[PDB]
Amino acid sequence: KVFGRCELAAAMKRHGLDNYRGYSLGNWVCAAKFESNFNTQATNRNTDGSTDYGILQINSRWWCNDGRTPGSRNLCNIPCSALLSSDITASVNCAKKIVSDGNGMNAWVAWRNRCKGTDVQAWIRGCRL
Ligand SMILES: [Cl-]
Ligand SMILES: [Cl-]
Ligand SMILES: [Cl-]
Ligand SMILES: [Cl-]
Ligand code: NI
Ligand code: NI
Repeated sequence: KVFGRCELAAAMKRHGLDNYRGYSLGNWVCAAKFESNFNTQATNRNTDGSTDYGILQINSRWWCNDGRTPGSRNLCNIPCSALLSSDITASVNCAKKIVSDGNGMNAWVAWRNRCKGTDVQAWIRGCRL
């Protein structure tokens, strides 16, 4: 599913991401824009041989199982394909663990490089939330 901007903002808010670990909703929408372009089916191979999955490009090296990432963990206890679903529940649950791991949203390099410190509230402008 390709979410609209406000559509994703509403789903993330319903699933408890607004202000999760102190990160406002716009931070999460911004991350998803630059990770996946709001496309739940997005997959991208990483240079280390792991793959990123879904709306927030969650990495098979630590977080989900894809069966082809040696020496990798599955800390969200989920097949990586479950992070591609139209329903974002598994991605959100997993993202909550990631953002709690010590470095906050810096876990998403694209968030650090493209969202961090910017006017992230712009990402929820006009949304009826
Ligand atoms: Cl947009
Ligand atoms: Cl915001
Ligand atoms: Cl694996
Ligand atoms: Cl959803
Ligand atoms: Ni990535
Ligand atoms: Ni894995």
